Amino acid sequence: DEIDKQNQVILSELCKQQAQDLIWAIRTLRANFRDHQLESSPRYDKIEDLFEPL
Amino acid sequence: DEIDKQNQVILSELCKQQAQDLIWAIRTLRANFRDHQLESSPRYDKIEDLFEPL
Repeated sequence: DEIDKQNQVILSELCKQQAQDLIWAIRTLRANFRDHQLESSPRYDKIEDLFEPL
Repeated sequence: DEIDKQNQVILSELCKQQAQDLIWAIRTLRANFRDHQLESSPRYDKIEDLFEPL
């Protein structure tokens, strides 16, 4: 109801989300992605190849 | 004042410290200590050699 007033409300919820330190984030990703691995069961059947280009 | 009753009070404060997941802790230490380094300024003199055996 009153759809046009929802652009502002959805905007107000998108603007609340927290900041991310990009230097901690990339140094953490780089360090923890160097070795650590997902295990070769059937649950993880194709997942490890989404994370190989990254 | 009333010193002997302080054994229990100091004991009650030591027993409140939080638990530490040892698998997250060691995998984090190992990963983030593989490359990352301290500066070679004058403040950080002789510090980096405390962290070489570790």
